Amino acid sequence: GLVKPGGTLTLTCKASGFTLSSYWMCWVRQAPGKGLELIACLYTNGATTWYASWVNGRFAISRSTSRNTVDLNMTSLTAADTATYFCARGSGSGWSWFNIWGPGTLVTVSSGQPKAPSVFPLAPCCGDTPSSTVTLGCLVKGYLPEPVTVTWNSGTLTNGVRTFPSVRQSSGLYSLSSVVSVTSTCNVAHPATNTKVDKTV
Amino acid sequence: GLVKPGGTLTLTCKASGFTLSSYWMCWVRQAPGKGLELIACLYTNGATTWYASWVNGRFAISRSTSRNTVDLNMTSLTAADTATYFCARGSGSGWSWFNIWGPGTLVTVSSGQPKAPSVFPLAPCCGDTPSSTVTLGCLVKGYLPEPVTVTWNSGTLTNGVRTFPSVRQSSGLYSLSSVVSVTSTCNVAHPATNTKVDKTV
Amino acid sequence: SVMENYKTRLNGILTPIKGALEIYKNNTHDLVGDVRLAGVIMAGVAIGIATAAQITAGVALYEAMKNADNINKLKSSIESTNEAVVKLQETAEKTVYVLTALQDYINTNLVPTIDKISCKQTELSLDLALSKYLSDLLFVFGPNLQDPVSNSMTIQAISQAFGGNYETLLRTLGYATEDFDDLLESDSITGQIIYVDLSSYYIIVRVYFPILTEIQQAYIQELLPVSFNNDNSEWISIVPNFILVRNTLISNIEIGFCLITKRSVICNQDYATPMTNNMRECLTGSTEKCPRELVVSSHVP
Amino acid sequence: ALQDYINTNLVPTIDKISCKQTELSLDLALSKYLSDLLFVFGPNLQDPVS
Amino acid sequence: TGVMTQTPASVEAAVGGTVTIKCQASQNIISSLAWYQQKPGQRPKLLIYYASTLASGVPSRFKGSGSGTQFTLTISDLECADAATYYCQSYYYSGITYGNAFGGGTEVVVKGDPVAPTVLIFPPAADQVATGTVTIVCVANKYFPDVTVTWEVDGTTQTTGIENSKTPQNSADCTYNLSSTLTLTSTQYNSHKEYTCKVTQGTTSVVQSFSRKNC
Ligand SMILES: *[C@@H]1O[C@H](CO)[C@@H](O)[C@H](O)[C@H]1NC(C)=O
Ligand SMILES: *[C@@H]1O[C@H](CO)[C@@H](O)[C@H](O)[C@H]1NC(C)=O
Ligand SMILES: *[C@@H]1O[C@H](CO)[C@@H](O)[C@H](O)[C@H]1NC(C)=O
Ligand SMILES: *[C@@H]1O[C@H](CO)[C@@H](O)[C@H](O)[C@H]1NC(C)=O
Repeated sequence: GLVKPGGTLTLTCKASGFTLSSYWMCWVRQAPGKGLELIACLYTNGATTWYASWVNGRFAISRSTSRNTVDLNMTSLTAADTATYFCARGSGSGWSWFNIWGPGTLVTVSSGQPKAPSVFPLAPCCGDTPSSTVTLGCLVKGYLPEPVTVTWNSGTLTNGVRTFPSVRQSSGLYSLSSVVSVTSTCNVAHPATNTKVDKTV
Repeated sequence: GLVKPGGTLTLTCKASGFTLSSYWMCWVRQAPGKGLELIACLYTNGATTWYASWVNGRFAISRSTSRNTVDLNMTSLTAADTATYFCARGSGSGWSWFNIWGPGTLVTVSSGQPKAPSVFPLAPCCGDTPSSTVTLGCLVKGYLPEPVTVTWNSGTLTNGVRTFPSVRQSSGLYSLSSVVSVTSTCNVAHPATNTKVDKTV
Repeated sequence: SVMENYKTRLNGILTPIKGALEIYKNNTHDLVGDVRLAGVIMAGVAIGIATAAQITAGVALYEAMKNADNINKLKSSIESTNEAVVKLQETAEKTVYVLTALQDYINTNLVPTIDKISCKQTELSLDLALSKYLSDLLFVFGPNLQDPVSNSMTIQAISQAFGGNYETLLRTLGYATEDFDDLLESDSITGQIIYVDLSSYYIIVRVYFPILTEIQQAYIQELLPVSFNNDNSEWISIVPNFILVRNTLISNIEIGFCLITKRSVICNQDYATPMTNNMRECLTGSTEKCPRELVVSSHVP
Repeated sequence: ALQDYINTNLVPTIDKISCKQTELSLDLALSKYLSDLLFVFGPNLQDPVS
Repeated sequence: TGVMTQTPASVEAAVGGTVTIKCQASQNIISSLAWYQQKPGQRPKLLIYYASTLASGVPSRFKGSGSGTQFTLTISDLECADAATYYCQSYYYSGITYGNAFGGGTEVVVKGDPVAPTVLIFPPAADQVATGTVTIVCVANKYFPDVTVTWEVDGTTQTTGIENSKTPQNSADCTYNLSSTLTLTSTQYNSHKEYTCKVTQGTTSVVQSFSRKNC
């Protein structure tokens, strides 16, 4: 997900439910909070390619044809290129609608380098009166790569889980918050910085 | 509907739910209280025509091909020609069953000329005891063209409407009767004579 | 990827035709019309070597170019057509008819069965259909077609691009005549390619539909050969079975290129050939001038 | 002639395609049959008494 | 080139009603149009292909129509779970003409039963006071329709330091959730005695307070 303005990145399809060579394959991109945009398809023969009008040779598709993978190459990246890049299979060998969408890979262009997340235990103090309904949770801030995973005590109780979407501060880093409710217990991992800390049950 | 024995009449299709040239089109006739009889079809090309064995050039089909109409021409009419003449579309371009039937045009050969209908207000007298259930209605007689329309106070209450079929007297004119029931109000129109009288509520 | 392979192959087939037509199109100039010149000029040095018929065909190609440009205004509509036969109208001027190859097969045999068979099966069937179309079309539009600048190719051969259904091609344009079959079988109805689009993979052909004209003061007499006996042997006169007489002038005729009907002999050109004076003297009445040949076959008239 | 095509290719697909599509396909089949039949039974057949 | 004019960008409709989305293609695409459903934080879900054919397992209330340049998408008997962004795409491939584009998208939001919010507030931890930066979060639970969020320390309103993110509509009752967080340095957190967070739903308004000591 980390990349420098003007750098290069290579992605891969994560569908893995079929033989990749026998299907129509596009790469779909979606800027955060924006509409879906189609980048580039790849015919089953493997030489003929379709490209949108705006790429103009900036992106390129190929397949490993041995490991059953499909790649996308990027150059001269800018802030507009920050998006989630979806590998979409398209129902048939030829041009068609997509019925299988890959999980997607987050991509972030930024002058900053990966920052380890700051985890805070937010909780109503012990001094206030405890009601029958209690609400607890964790808080994560101070991290630069967008993707976060918020699990809770290894996820054995997810009935009251309520994770919130991330938001940027003015300096470019993100912060989220998660709350729970149980009768009168938190692990957050950030893979890009490889931090998986969990304390203060 | 009015026509003289030996005269001529021209009818038109009133389907108007499609392009007339693209469908198989017959003219079906039905004498009052008699069976349906097929007169003549017209192919989509517009020159080839089908005719029953009995017409023998007495009837003829054509289409306006510009106003999207289909006509039927009649000559040497007799008392047997009195019928309702149905324009029937036939499901396809070629020979086929009919799934759309036109409303039909009443046709009456007779030496008589159009006669204005005689409208009577029949009603149980005011002298007799009024029960909770009351039955009211109108009566129409003395008219030569078959088609009658019986509406009631512009048709805002049609729950108890009970119009009866017409019948000929020996002299050749018709007469019908209509009754209603309401808790303790009539307009009859005859288009051929252009009479639309409504009184005695 | 079947359509891409087919496009590549069809471009390989079509490019030579386009270049051959462009040789005359590029070297034909329409000067501003006036009273001094009444036609267009052909660049003889640029053409280099050409027969008379080829130059006349280039003139015909120019005269076609006007309606060809009118038709090509509807190029976007031509690509969008999904029916075997379609009619194009825009201003009720020169209604353009479009025939599409294999479109009836796509619409009636592959799209209806797309549910019933696998996608790979359908793809293989489509590729097979395109390959068979190329195998049958190659005999007429392949390297065998050396001079595309010619209006001498019959419409039956031209119609191989439309599966050889020349009846649909001719009836769509609205041709109708008593001698329709006589013109067809005598190779008198011809077509000429006047435009090739390598990007859209379509072509425009100009159909030449003539009328038969009776050659005045001319007839064609036929002789029925019969074996005659002489010197205890059977013989057959080696004499023209078909003799052309025009203005009381006897000449041979190349009947093989003509259509023979019971009433007349129909030809797409004058197939008269000269006759040696001895043959003409024998037909004149000098029977010692006609040769004969021994009859050894058990079956002879 | 063409009866096998009517029975196996047009009547089975009458549900699947429009009536105009079926009519055009039928006309195309008849016209192709005429184009192929003309070479043998057209004016080329001069003497049918043979 | 090929472009897709999809209208409208967003639309509001009550539960049980019908909503109509429209997609316009610059060129004829001959019934080669698809419709997708996408919920926030999720991959798209195929709804309709070939303008009319419904994808397997898709409810019949989604109805597609159209041919050539104009196409429509109609959602009848609207449910809470239907709230999502809806896209259309052309996969036109005659063989010689290439037309591929995505619609701009339409955000649909379904009006559920109005429900008042339950406001909560959170105190900063001890490690939070370190480095001189502190986040106090105020959250609103199970609410509809949209609410305004305001903060007030010691009787003063603040325009900076606040960031709030709202969850997608709950698929059962169409209810939003909020997480408004406020940040300032530790010195100004210690100088002020109490902070209050006000949530406003039209005429209704909910407030929440907390001491400086303990919570
Ligand atoms: C992507 O492009 C860059 C520069 O052209 C090149 O160094 C890199 O190997 C490419 N990656 C792939 C997977 O083709
Ligand atoms: C019907 O026939 C009569 C007499 O032949 C003729 O006067 C009349 O114009 C015809 N009507 C139509 C519509 O052809
Ligand atoms: C004919 O002219 C066109 C346009 O100038 C050119 O593209 C083409 O190559 C020319 N063809 C020949 C055979 O000179
Ligand atoms: C293409 O498919 C659409 C929808 O199935 C249909 O309405 C149309 O008639 C079809 N066209 C052809 C040429 O098969």
